[PDB]
Amino acid sequence: YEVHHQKLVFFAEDVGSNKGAIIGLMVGGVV
Amino acid sequence: YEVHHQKLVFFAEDVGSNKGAIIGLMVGGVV
Amino acid sequence: YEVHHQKLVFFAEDVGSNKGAIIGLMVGGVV
Amino acid sequence: YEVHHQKLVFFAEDVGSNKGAIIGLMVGGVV
Amino acid sequence: YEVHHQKLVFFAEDVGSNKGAIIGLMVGGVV
Amino acid sequence: YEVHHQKLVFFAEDVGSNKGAIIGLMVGGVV
Amino acid sequence: YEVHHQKLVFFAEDVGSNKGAIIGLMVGGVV
Amino acid sequence: YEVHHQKLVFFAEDVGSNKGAIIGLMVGGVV
Amino acid sequence: YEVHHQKLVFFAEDVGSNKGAIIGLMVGGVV
Amino acid sequence: YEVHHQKLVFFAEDVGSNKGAIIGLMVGGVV
Repeated sequence: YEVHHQKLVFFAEDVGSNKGAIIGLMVGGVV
Repeated sequence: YEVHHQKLVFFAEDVGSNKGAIIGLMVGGVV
Repeated sequence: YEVHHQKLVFFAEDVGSNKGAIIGLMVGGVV
Repeated sequence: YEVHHQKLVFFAEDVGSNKGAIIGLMVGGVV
Repeated sequence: YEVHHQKLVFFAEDVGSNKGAIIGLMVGGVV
Repeated sequence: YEVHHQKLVFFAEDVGSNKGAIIGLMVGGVV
Repeated sequence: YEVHHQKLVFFAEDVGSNKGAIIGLMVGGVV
Repeated sequence: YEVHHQKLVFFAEDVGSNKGAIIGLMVGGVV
Repeated sequence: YEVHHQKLVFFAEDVGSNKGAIIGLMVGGVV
Repeated sequence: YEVHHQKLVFFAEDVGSNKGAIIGLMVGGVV
């Protein structure tokens, strides 16, 4: 898994109640 | 998995209750 | 898992009650 | 797990009561 | 787990009562 | 407005984020 | 507004973040 | 506003962050 | 505003951070 | 505002940080 040179902007203003995953970036795995 | 040079903008203003996944970027895996 | 040169900005202004994961960046694993 | 050269900014202004994980960055593991 | 050259800024202004984990950075482990 | 002898049962198990009104009973008015 | 003899049961188990009104009973008014 | 003989049961088990009104009973007014 | 003979039971087990009103009973007014 | 003969039970077990009003009973006014 070669992952590089990633300019990332993430906005999540108002979240009532997250019942799961909020991932800005995932290179791998299990969710 | 060669992943590079990614300019990403993500907006999620109001989220009541997320019952799953909110992924800005996923190079691989299981969700 | 080769992960490098990542300029990341993450905003989560108001969160009532998170019942899961809020990950700015995950290189791997289980969530 | 080779993880380097990561310029990261994380904002979480108001959080009522977090019932899970708020991770700025995770190189691996279980959550 | 090779983790280096990480410039990290973390903000958590007001937190009512955290019932979990608030991690600025996790190189590994169990949470 | 004569309203009487009302046996009422109301269930609302999981509500993500209510953006309006959840009224078990309204005898009148404006909503 | 004559309102009487009202046996009422109200359940709201899990609410992420209410952005409005949750009224078990309203005899009148403005909401 | 004649309001009487009201046997009321109200349950609100888990509330992340209420951004409005949770009223068991309102005889009148403005909300 | 005639309000009488009100047997009321109110439960609010866990509340992360209330950003509004939690009223067991309101005979009138402004909220 | 005639308010009488009110048998009231109120439970609020765990409250992280209340940012508003928790009123068992309000006969009137401004909140």
